[PDB]
Amino acid sequence: LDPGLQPGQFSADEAGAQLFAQSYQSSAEQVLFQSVAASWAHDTNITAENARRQEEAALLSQEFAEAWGQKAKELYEPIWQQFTDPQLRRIIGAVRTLGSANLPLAKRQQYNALLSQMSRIYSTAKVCLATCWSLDPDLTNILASSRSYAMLLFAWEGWHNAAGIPLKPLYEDFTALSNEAYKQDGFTDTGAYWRSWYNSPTFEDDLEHLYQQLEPLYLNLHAFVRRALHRRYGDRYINLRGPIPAHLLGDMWAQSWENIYDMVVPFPDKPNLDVTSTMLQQGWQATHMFRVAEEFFTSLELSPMPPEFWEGSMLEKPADGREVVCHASAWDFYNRKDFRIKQCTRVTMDQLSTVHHEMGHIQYYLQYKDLPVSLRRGANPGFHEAIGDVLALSVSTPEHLHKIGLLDRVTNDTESDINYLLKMALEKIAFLPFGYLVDQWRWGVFSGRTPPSRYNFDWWYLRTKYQGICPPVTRNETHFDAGAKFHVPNVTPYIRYFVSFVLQFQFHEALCKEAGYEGPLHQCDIYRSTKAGAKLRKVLRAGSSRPWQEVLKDMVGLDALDAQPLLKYFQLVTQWLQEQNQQNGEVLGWPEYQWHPPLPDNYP
Ligand SMILES: *[C@@H]1O[C@H](CO[C@@H]2O[C@@H](C)[C@@H](O)[C@@H](O)[C@@H]2O)[C@@H](O[C@@H]2O[C@H](CO)[C@@H](O[C@@H]3O[C@H](CO)[C@@H](O)[C@H](O)[C@@H]3O)[C@H](O)[C@H]2NC(C)=O)[C@H](O)[C@H]1NC(C)=O
Ligand SMILES: C[C@H](N[C@H](C(=O)O)[C@@H]1CCCN1C(=O)[C@@H](N)Cc1ccccc1)C(=O)N1CCC[C@H]1C(=O)O
Ligand SMILES: *[C@@H]1O[C@H](CO)[C@@H](O)[C@H](O)[C@H]1NC(C)=O
Ligand SMILES: *[C@@H]1O[C@H](CO)[C@@H](O)[C@H](O)[C@H]1NC(C)=O
Ligand SMILES: [Cl-]
Ligand SMILES: [Zn+2]
Repeated sequence: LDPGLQPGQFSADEAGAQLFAQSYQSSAEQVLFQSVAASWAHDTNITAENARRQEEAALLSQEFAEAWGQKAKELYEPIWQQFTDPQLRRIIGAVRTLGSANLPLAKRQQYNALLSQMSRIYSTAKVCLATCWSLDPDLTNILASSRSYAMLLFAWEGWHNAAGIPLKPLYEDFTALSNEAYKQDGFTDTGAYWRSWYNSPTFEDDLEHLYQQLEPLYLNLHAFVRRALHRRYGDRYINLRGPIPAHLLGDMWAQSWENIYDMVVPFPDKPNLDVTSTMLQQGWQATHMFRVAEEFFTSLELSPMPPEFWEGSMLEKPADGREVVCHASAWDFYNRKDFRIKQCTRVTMDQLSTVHHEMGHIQYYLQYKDLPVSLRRGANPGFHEAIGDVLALSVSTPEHLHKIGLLDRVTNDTESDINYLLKMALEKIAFLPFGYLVDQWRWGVFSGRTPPSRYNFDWWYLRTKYQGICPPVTRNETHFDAGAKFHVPNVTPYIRYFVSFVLQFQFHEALCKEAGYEGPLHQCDIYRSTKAGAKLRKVLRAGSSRPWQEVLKDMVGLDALDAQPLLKYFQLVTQWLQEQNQQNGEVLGWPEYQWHPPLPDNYP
């Protein structure tokens, strides 16, 4: 570690801890920079040479984290927990937490190489027919707009096999090294470490109580969609009393169902709320999408994207054939100057949502950039995930789409509302089970409840239990279907997205009230509300400097996650779906839990 980056001396008491903490933050900033820069260079240009520089940068970060962590342990291990300053308890008590820096060098190298090879496998996997389809855009477009059972099967099976199978051995090794590292910081396993970010001793119980209030909405949406699929694919491929085949829902993970909107839309005579075809008709490109997102943020008197954002970002899949990580992501370089998005943007309405989602992360980074590095975080991870989604709730309203030239006719009647809420439920309610289940899987794996010999059996257990989907071809433990989802090989926690999906409705409700809006919550558009903007800005400017419970309470008036705002937003279509399911004699749920569809006669 460079001499300039190493800790000096400080006194073994609270006032010393203060000086410790201040010089700690001041050095970390340069180490963060080199690390994220090496990641950028690799993720926008996947090469063996870039992966090596990235691994070298991560080793440097670990050496830094070891030297400062050990120092914090030498001075303060027996005394930081009774420190009078709460913030210091934690700008600090993080530092006593070495993570992978607890591993000896050989294992640090092995860990860092695993992350890099897992990322590379996921991002370079292809499905071969021999010309080859990538996840983004090729397989994505197939899952989105093909209606051919056999083609969807080909893409689903191809992807799961290509990404998942080679990841499995690496993932097992990763898991063991991760646990070994976090266990030396006093956690029972890595998932306990991940859960501790919520600083909530009843987190798991609280989540389960949330899920119980939301599950009926999901069950009704599921039965109605299942019937709409049955009408198209027939009695052989759809069981009205069984799980839905996992490839027929418009998305590789069945996690968002908005792409099958045209098959379930109750009132097709009303304005078509999927504006993708109008975006194409009009010549929208990636850069327009980012500009339109940006202008929503400035209408609230939040910050525009800086020059360095426009110069540095990767907003389209490169055409020079270069290999890139296509999964959309938002980047803070920790130098208070460079922030970027890397997205292989496609011109679709759900991509416009993703753009807002990503830009929400940038906005948070811009607002908190002057805080100590350790406090440059969301109040909890779910907060970072909710910012852009909140704005996207206003964006997607018919009234707002009309304002931006994407919906000619505006209607305000109960059928239009059902079509709108149904579309929003396909995006938001369908996701809830998947949001909750992914980290349940990973928590069981890190705790050892799910050994490698049950990785796929426990995955599909949870997939069926919560989502009520089934794999469209037989799977076995050679398959590693969880590794076919980005966040698993990329080692990014998932529960934040479940938290986000609930909290965004609480924020939306608060910002709508602050904007002086007085009609149904699902019609609210906070566009141009500088009062809504100021309230959002107070949250963004806080970073992680105060407990999330108190940031939440200031913003929305309650200090907990609460399903009530989402229920209230959805209440008209909740009641309509229950009435429709009842009139159609649907069975809620999937009591034929063992059913799987047959293979097509000529498969593949
Ligand atoms: C779409 O339409 C709804 C419904 O509008 C109401 O019902 C229709 C059938 C017609 O009778 C309309 O003339 C009628 O307004 C609109 O929602 C309604 O907005 C008004 C004001 O914009 C709300 O009234 C407010 O109520 C608060 C107390 O809650 C009072 O402080 C105020 O005096 C204020 O007038 C009204 O409650 C609200 N109705 C519902 C269903 O909540 C909606 O605004 C309109 N939206 C769009 C996008 O055009
Ligand atoms: C497309 C969206 N992409 C992610 C994302 O932006 O979250 C990317 C990839 C994983 C995290 N991520 C980032 O960019 C992070 N830099 C965000 C962040 C993490 C910690 C602290 C601050 C900021 C996503 O996966 N999503 C979106 C909602 C559903 C979920 C999915 O597609 O599975
Ligand atoms: C990609 O990385 C290599 C080194 O791995 C570098 O020589 C090359 O210029 C990069 N290409 C682009 C277009 O960034
Ligand atoms: C798992 O499934 C594949 C494809 O159907 C098959 O090749 C394999 O032998 C199966 N069994 C095991 C133990 O992998
Ligand atoms: Cl998280
Ligand atoms: Zn995000």
